[PDB]
Amino acid sequence: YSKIRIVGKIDVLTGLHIGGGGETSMIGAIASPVVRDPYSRLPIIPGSSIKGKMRSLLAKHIGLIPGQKMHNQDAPEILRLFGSSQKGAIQSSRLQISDAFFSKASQEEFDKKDLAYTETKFENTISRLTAVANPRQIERVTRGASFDFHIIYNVENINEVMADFENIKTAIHLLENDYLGGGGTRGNGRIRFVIDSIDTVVGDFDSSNL
Amino acid sequence: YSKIRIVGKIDVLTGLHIGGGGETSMIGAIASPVVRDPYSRLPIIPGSSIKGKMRSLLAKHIGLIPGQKMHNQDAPEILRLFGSSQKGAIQSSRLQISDAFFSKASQEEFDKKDLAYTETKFENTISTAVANPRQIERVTRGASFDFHIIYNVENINEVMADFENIKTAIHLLENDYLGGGGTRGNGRIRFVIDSIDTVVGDFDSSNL
Amino acid sequence: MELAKTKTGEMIDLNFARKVVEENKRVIVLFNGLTTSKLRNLLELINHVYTKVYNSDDTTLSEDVRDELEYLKVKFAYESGREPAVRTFIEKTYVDKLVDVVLKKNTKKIFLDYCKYFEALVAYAKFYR
Amino acid sequence: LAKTKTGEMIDLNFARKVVEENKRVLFNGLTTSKLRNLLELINHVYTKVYNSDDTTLSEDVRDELEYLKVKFAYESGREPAVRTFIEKTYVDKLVDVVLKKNTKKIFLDYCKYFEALVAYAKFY
Amino acid sequence: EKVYQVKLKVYGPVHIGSGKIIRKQEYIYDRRKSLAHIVDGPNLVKFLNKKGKFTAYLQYLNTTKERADLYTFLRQEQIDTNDWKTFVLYTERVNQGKKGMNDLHLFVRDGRGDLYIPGSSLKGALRTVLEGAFHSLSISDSLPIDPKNLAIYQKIDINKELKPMPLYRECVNVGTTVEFTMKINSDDWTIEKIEKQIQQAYLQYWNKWFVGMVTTPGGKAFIKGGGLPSVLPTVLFLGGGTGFPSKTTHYLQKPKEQAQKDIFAILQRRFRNVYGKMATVPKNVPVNDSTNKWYQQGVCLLEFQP
RNA sequence: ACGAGAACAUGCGCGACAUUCCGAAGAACG
RNA sequence: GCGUUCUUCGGAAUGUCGCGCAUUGGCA
Repeated sequence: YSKIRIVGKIDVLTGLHIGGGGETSMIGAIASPVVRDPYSRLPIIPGSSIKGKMRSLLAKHIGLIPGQKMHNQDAPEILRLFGSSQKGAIQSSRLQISDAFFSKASQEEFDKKDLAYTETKFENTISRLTAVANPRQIERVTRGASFDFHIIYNVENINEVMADFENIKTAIHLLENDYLGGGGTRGNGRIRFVIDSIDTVVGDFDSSNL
Repeated sequence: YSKIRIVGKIDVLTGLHIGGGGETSMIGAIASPVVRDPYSRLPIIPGSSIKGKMRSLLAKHIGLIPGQKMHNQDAPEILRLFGSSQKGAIQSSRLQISDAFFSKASQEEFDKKDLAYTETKFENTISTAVANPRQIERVTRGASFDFHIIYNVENINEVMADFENIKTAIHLLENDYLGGGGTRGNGRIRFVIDSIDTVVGDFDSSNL
Repeated sequence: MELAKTKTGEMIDLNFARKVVEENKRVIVLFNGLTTSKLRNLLELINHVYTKVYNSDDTTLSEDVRDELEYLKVKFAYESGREPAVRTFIEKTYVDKLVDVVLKKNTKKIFLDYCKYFEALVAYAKFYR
Repeated sequence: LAKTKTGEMIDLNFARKVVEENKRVLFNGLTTSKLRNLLELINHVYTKVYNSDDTTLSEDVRDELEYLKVKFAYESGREPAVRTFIEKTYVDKLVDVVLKKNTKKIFLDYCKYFEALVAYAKFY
Repeated sequence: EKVYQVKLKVYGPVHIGSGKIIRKQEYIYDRRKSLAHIVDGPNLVKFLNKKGKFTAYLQYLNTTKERADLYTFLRQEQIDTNDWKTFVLYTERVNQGKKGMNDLHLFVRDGRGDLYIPGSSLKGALRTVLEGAFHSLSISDSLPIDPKNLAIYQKIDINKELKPMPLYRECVNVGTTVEFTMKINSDDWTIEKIEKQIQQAYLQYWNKWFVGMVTTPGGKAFIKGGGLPSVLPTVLFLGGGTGFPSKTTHYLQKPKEQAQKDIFAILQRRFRNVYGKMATVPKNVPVNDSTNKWYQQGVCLLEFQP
């Protein structure tokens, strides 16, 4: 059994809004807060968010089967990578994304220059008939922030590791070109995967090529 | 699935003002500050503003349905371009207009010329003939912001129509204003496209 | 809640906020003509420091937060001078006194409670209108 | 910010104290327009410092503050009430203190003190 | 929406201030040259610090508190004019009705530093003309104006007599053309409709109030000098100092006597020091160049072309 | 020579979709 | 030259989902 660890950081570009738990917000405060790590009250990118976004992008790039409804109806490569739950064909997810926590380097860079990690962005919604605007305060992570992301790939078939990591690179490229969060079509969620340190944490497998 | 990137610059003509909602301001100054990128403390045109203004202008040009109440009731092409949230008829937004950050070339040009990126226009409101002083922070004329628009090829055959709609929306936005205070002049802007390239997929962007 | 006591002696809390809003409710002009936008401006002045403290976890109020609270007192005085209705609102609700009280206490909890009191004031002003 | 006579510290509460001490009219006849002009003189350099990211006051900002001192002296000459306001509020010495500190924080503290002066003059 | 280019021909000096009042202590006015050089304060202060005249500057300020003309101080210190040009931002031709200047208002300039007429002001003038919609109308900001067309003019108050006010203002010179772009929806506004409303508003302003000022001896001298052009159609009052009869709907929506009574009442409740003391309705309620011709503050002509 | 012995509440999952910080306001009044 | 307005009135989030499938269960 081999486990390959991909440790790096996701650098925000336009500022991503992964919406939080929708807790009771103060009147006039952020109507839609970001998901934050409760222990440190720092914004994070959940591993579920990255995993779902990159899986959907990879499925679209490969091509959804006509009339696809369930996630288990994806292409066999996507099912092999991100896992399946179809009864009698449960494939283990080789990719185990982890929540991308606010990096200490970017945290210190924000402590300097007296910058808040999350910025409240004001938006409105012009009505189609009355032309009235409805104010909205959305919390968004600052553009200069960075989140240390941690992925683990499980080597289930040594022959398919190359193909799976090629699919991973394609999905990462798609996610860099696409957004990661809410409101990306309005410009919230652009990112890039700058640092990538692929090392075999467990096993005799060689990840230098990967 | 092809992601086509439209990278260019957007340059203000009369002074852009996208407000930030007010902030801690000394008496008689910074009445309505412009929205700024928190990291660089630099003026920014939000992608939300550009996308919303283009969608509204395209809706007006195509023609709103009588008694329209929600943005999910626009023309089918507009809904396929800018997205839809209708129950059972969700349409993915092919246009992913992003925040138009202040271009480094224009920023260095302003630094060279010793000019502030934003002008605090001092205006009032005559009533009794009693004025109401106010300092609106609007982007200085001649400031270029780099705009980046992602178009997703959901349907190959519809790409030409969608890009014609995008061109019409850009034409309207250049003809109309952006941000707030357009009727008073501030907010007129111009697009200068650099290159349309299909970063992802096999689609060809040379024709586009 | 458990912020301070008025000059008459009535305890200050969310219930006191509702009570003072009801008392100043006149038919519906509230606090002698206080428009909603003035109250929302005061609420945003509150909300700046509210966000600054809500992100932070320190029990004691940071020095920048205390400076912003004193500047908040200054803005309250300026709004009182500029608009009589805001002056009446602040006097009846004893907001400025609560700001100096939270400055004296220097606790995150007491500041959050004061912000909740101001939020209750705004909410009941919107409700009783 | 700075230390006044008898250990008093320049502060917004000190601004209120000065406004209530000089209240009778304010500052032996000071009007709102003269204080407004002084605040306008503050506003330009305040905005210049606010836009600049550097903590240390820029050279042009320091020269602007020196010209602010000159203009304060001229206003004090023009109107005795403005001179009384300046000597009671110690604003002219505060500008020199800010220049000595050469820090954005001290400049914004002085600007907030002047803003408190204006606000309390309007309130009283 | 229908788009028209708008041409504003300046027949009287137009001042759009920037919210800053500058004094003679801040600029240098040469009466013999008749030119005012606008000096930026920080560079002048550093120049005097380097030359060692800063203490002399403070002493000069102390000696004559009310009058601290920087030109007189520079002449006293015999500082060379080429050294003056170091801290001079620009120069402006001056026309005084008087000696020297007292208090100069500066025209509004964009962040780039070019003089322009904000579209907000022009749209406000149009709205006041049309007051009695305002969203379809979209007056664009003017193209930048050449600094040569900007010159300092003197404010003169006409109350039965010509009285120069100690207040000068930078204004666009007469005969200068300013360009805007105006877009309107068909249903809300019509170009013919708005032009006719402008003409009728100017006619009402002429009949209700202008005749009363012409009847004044100071108004008679103003007419004799050439203050009223023969052409003065579509006339807009934009610049600071046009007067209460302009920029208000009292003289447009009310009869002459009724409008005068309302204006007198509002002036009394606003300015008790002047009109509050007077207990009777006045007969009428409520610019000079180097040449002989007189000017009316803020008067202009508007033309629209599709 | 324990109603016991083994037995992962686990597998799949984009807090996302739609949204102009806008509408109106002459640095101008005496 | 002096004095007066230094920002104003509204919107302060809305609508859609708010767990579904597989096993445990039910019926055969």
